[PDB]
Amino acid sequence: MNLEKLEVSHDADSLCVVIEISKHSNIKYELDKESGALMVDRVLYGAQNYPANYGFVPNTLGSDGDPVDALVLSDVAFQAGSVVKARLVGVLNMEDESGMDEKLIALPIDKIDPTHSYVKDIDDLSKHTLDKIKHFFETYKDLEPNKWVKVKGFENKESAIKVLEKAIKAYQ
Amino acid sequence: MNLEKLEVSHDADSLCVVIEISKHSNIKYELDKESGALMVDRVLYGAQNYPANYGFVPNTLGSDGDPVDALVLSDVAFQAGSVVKARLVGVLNMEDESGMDEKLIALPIDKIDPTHSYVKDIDDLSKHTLDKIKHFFETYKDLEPNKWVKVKGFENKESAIKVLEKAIKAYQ
Amino acid sequence: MNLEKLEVSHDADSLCVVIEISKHSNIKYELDKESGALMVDRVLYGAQNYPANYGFVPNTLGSDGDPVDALVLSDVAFQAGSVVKARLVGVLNMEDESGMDEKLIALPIDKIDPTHSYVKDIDDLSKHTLDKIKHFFETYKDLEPNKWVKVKGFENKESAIKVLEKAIKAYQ
Amino acid sequence: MNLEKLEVSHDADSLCVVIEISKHSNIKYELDKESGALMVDRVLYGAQNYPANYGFVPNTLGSDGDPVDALVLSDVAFQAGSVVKARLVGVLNMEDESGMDEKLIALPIDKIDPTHSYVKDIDDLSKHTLDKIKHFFETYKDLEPNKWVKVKGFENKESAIKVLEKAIKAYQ
Amino acid sequence: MNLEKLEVSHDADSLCVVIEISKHSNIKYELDKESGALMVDRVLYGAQNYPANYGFVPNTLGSDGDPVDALVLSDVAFQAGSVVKARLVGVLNMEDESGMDEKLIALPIDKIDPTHSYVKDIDDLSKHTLDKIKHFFETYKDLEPNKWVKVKGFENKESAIKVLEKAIKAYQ
Amino acid sequence: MNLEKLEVSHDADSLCVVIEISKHSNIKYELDKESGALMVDRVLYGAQNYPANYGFVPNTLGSDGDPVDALVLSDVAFQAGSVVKARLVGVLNMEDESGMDEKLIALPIDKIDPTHSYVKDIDDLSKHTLDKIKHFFETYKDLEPNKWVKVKGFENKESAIKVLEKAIKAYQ
Repeated sequence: MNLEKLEVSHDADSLCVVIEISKHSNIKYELDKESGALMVDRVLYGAQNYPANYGFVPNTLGSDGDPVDALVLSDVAFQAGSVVKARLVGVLNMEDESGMDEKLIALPIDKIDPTHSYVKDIDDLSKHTLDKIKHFFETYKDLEPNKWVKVKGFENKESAIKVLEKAIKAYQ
Repeated sequence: MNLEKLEVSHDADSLCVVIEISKHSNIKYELDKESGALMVDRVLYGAQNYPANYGFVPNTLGSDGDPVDALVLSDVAFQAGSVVKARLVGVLNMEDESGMDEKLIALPIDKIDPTHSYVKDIDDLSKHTLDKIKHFFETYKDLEPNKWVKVKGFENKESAIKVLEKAIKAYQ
Repeated sequence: MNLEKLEVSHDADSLCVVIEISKHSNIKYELDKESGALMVDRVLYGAQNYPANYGFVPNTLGSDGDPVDALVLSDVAFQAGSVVKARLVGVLNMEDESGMDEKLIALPIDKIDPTHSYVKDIDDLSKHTLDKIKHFFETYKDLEPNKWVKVKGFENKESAIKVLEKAIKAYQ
Repeated sequence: MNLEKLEVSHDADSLCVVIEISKHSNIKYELDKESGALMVDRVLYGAQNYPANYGFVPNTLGSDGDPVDALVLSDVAFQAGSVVKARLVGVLNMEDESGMDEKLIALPIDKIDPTHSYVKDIDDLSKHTLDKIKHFFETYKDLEPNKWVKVKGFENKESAIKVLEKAIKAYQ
Repeated sequence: MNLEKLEVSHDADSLCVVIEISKHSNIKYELDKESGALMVDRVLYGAQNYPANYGFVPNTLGSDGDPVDALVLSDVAFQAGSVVKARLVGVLNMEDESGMDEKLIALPIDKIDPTHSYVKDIDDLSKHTLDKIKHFFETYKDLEPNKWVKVKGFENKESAIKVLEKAIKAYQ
Repeated sequence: MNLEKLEVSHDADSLCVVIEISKHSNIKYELDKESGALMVDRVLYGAQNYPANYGFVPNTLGSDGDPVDALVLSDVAFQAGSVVKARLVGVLNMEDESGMDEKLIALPIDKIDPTHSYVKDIDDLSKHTLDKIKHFFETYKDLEPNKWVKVKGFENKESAIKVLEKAIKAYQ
């Protein structure tokens, strides 16, 4: 694709998110800005698999040299490489070997899939949900040499929203 | 099915193993001796999935009130409920909330699938392989309340063989 | 002594390690660069004692503001303050209240003590050996207020080697 | 020796205690009633060592099928096998894998060693003292398969005294 | 009073329960069968207080030499000494220094107080409720010398019902 | 109220203490500096209640970002929000999830209530008294998720005094 010519939406409730990892995939792909090609970045060393679609937000820069990463919780898996509009429902803050790499939590626009419209904010997520996600991120790199992750916890939409604009200006 | 009328093989290189979990399945089934029906025992609380087919050996009793559990490493997934002939290549010893529940390591008879005939003993497994399996077992129950697991390590076929007979007499 | 005028060896199989804690000692000494004097850093609050000689590598800087710490497994205890040539056989990765402080695993040069020449790499260590050390590190600070330790696990020589050079350049 | 022909003292302030583990020893010996020979019972799996002399009281039966165990806090280590007169200053209650195995807390008769005469009752023990002992018991068997310990806490002399007579009648 | 001339009801849903401790009281009274007078049995050594009315069931004998103890969860406190008709909703099983002393869980007859009619069985109790009660019993005697309590957990009405008849026949 | 215009006394034997929790109350209130209003901070999850009036010392800063907390043992309960002059008789040191939060032990000026004038220092408190308070603090948060407390023990007036000035300069 061509991120350059892609209408980007930065509305908390209409967020343009490029997917890189489809839910349940243990293969971590990674789009390369120039080619626009998916780069197989790494296979999960352990017997695990992403708890939800994972991607990143176009035209944003956060404390990690890369745009702010994001999750789009849903019952389906969006083909790695596809694009989807989501809404910020919260965010999972954590630090790892590089430093602070927060992870915005989100769902697709109801227009796309109203299955979980009711989840208006982070507290609207089952406990189990939050646990599996947290535990995942704090264990999906145990077997990776020279690589760790310390998961702080989740936060509400407002916080996320903040994290958002924060990285947005940090972009240009 | 009817475990009662099933020819059981206890030859280390011809071991009759009833499967209960097909590779990659995050659903832990569990056959009930009387009904002969698969009982959904539990779904992985975490974003994980078995690293290889898991089942148990017929007519054997080990330190856990259940027949000795077993893994049948293979590139394919055997339909939960099916039966397969394997051969002991080792065993992963560990203890959990209940106590000592060793897990035999095995592959299907070459006649069935010669893909990995060359793996004559535990040392013939890729490091990664052993790591993924070990790590799995020592984290697949983190989120389960009142439930832990301490994985000791692996052992050679000989050790396994022992564990086997040990539980075999312990049966009748 | 005078670390400044000490021939340092950074060959994985000829590593110059300054000892600070002799095996079995519950007294954690700590050399001070300027004075070159052993500083009693702290006495084990618990009823324990180091599983092997503990020291550090001269002229190296790791993620802890201090040179990469190291262990020199042997049957004898080297006088705290002495220097010894070891060889990297692995490394124990872990994180604590400060962050990531890996611990190189090593033995003295066979020329010095050929007792355990055969241990060419981490896997050549008795399970028990690895357990006592791991457990030790993950419990030797329970009683210490505002201080914790999360032991990840061990790794092979190669990994260690890497960890080494990594901190070596990080030095100058 | 011959426990049978040994004048036993059951006075709280003149208690006959047979030692089986000298302070700092990581070797847990265990006298056999008939032979009267020290039986090496087990070596500490971890990098620890007893915080004080450990023994048991002759001709007493507690809830563990064995005479009530006891500690004899002192600055020295009494040769495993030796006998010593102590006085009850308290007791450390706890339960483990078998059940309830309380541990009397005591010191030798001042006549023998007046170093700590002032410690008339449990409260007279430094905090650190009590912590190290408690911690010890609740971690000296972590690495032991199928074996745990839950340490409740300590109690005053009166309590201990009770525990004593209780197991004393429970003897004959 | 005169337990002897008191119409006793042993219907699971019309259980005659003599109160000895009113909810929130830290004073444990204890009726004496002959005098029919409340015996102050003991004051809570700790800064606690009963989570609900406590008493016992007339003309019943359980494994403790005393009638089966019982709780009558309600928003009010019944004057120690008074009698009340409850209904078994479950039971909290536990063991202590003496042995097995189960504690029936119950509420008063709706006719008396319909506030919690809807709680038809143990599961109908708020988590918090069950926690505070469990925790209470497993900590209300920490400071009591030579006295402990191991709380197993709760069970459904059916279980309780059983425990009931069990101790009822065990009476005469 | 208005802490700002309140004559504060920092004399060990004339200590100005703002009460926030009246003895026996299970409701932990918490004055807010600006509003001067009692903030209901939290209700005891367990079946407990404070062993004595709890409050804090005005214009003081300790290692917890809050003024140094304090207890005013007395037979009566002072209306949460009221102010009272006490005298340091000791202090209970302890650490929790946050860190070191010592708790000054004190009584009201004899002029106010001479009932316990005789208690000149920590040793003058009944054992029971000290046990119930210690045990309380080390169990009043068991049921609280992500929250623990490690009670070291008590100390004499002198110690307390120290702790006082310490936090006093730490204020301005």
